Amino acid sequence: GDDRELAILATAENLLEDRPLADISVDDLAKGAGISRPTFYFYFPSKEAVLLTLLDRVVNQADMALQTLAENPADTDRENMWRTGINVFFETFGSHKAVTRAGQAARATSVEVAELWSTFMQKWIAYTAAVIDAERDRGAAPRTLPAHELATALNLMNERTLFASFAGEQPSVPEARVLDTLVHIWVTSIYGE
Amino acid sequence: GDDRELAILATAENLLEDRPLADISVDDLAKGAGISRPTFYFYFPSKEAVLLTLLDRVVNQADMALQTLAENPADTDRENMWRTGINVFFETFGSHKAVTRAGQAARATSVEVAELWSTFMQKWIAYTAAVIDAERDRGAAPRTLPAHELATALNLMNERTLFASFAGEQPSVPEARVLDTLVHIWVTSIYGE
Ligand SMILES: Cc1ccc2sc(CO)cc2c1
Ligand SMILES: Cc1ccc2sc(CO)cc2c1
Ligand SMILES: Cc1ccc2sc(CO)cc2c1
Ligand SMILES: Cc1ccc2sc(CO)cc2c1
Repeated sequence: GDDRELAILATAENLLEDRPLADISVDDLAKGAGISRPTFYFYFPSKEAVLLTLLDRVVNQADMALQTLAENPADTDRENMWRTGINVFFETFGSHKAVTRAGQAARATSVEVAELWSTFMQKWIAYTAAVIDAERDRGAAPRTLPAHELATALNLMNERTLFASFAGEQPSVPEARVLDTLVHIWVTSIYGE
Repeated sequence: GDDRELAILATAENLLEDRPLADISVDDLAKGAGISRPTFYFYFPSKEAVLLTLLDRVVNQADMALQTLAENPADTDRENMWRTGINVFFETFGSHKAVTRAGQAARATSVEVAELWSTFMQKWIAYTAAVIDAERDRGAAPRTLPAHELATALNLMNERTLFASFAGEQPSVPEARVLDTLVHIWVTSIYGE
C-alpha cells in the first residue's frame, strides 16, 4: 500500500546519490521499487513530485527537531544553546545530502520546491529573531541591528555555507569545521557590540 | 569592429532585465545589435558565451575596485574600512542585477560560469583572511577561528545575502538595510571574543 510509496522514495533517494534527477528516469524508479511504470504514476505524477516529497520530509524532520529543542531547553550556556540548534540543520541535512543537493537545484525550476523552502526559512528566521528578542529583553544581548534582519542574514549564511560544505564546493568550510564556524559568527554577532 | 561586440553585450544585458536567458534567442541579440544571425556567430559561439562575457566584466569590475581600495587605505576606523570594501560588491553587482541573477542561474549548467565564480571567490576569501591575519598580528583582532575558515563563511554569507536582496527573494534583508547588516556581522565576528 503505502509500502510501494516508500519503495519509490527510497529508490529515488538512493539513485540521487549517484546522478542528478535529470539522469534518473521514471523507469529507473519503478524498477527500483519493483513496480511497473504505469503503477508508478498512480503514486506520483512525475519524478519531480517524488523529489518534492523527499524534500518535504527532510525539511519537516529538521523543523520538528528544532520544535523539540524549543520546548525542552537544554541546561547549558548560551553558546551551547545556539550550537545545539544549528546542529539540527547540520545533522538533518547532512544525513540527506543527495536530497539536499537535488532540492536546491529544483528551486530554480519548481515553484513548489521554492515555496516549500521559502516557507520554512521564513519560519526559522522568525524563531531565530524571537530568541534574539528574548535575549535582549532579559539584558543578555545588546540592542544592535533589528533582530529580524540579523536573523535573516545568519540563517542565509547557514543555508549557503552548510550547502557548500555538503557539496564539497570550492570554496567551502571543511564539513568537520563548519558547525564551529557558524556558531562563532552567530554568537559574536548576536551578543557583540 | 569591437563596436558590434559591445552592441551584442549591451543588448544581452538589456534583454536580461525582462526575461531569462532561456527566453532570449540569438535572433533577439542580433536584431538588437543590428546585425544578422550569422554575423552574430562570428563574435560569439552562443548566447551562453555572451552571458559569460557579461559576467566576467562585472566580476572583474568588482575585483579591480577592491584592488584599488587595497592599494589606497581610506583614513578611517576599522568598521568603515570593512564597510567600504563590502560596499564594492553591493554597488558593483547591485548596478548589474540582471547579469548577477543570470550568472547565478548559469552556475548550475556552465562549467565556465562556475569556475569563474569559484576563482574570484577564492581570491576574495584569501584577501579577507590576510586582512584578518594582519589585524591579529597588530593586536587589533583576537585569535579565534582560523582566519581562512572565518573569511570563507563571511564571504559566502555576503554572496547569498546580497543575491537575495537584489532578487527580492522571500526571505531577504531589504536592499536598503543589507550593507549595514553584513558589516555588523563581519565586524562583530572578526573583532569579537
Ligand atoms: C539554526 C538555528 C535556527 C534557530 C535557532 S533557535 C536556537 C536556540 O534554541 C538555535 C537556533 C539555530
Ligand atoms: C539555519 C539554517 C536554515 C536553513 C538551512 S538550509 C541548510 C542546508 O540546505 C542549512 C540551513 C540552516
Ligand atoms: C567583501 C569584502 C571582501 C574583502 C575585503 S577586505 C576589506 C578591508 O579593506 C573589506 C573587504 C570586504
Ligand atoms: C564578499 C562577497 C563575495 C562574493 C559576492 S557575490 C555577490 C552577489 O552575487 C556579493 C558578494 C560578496
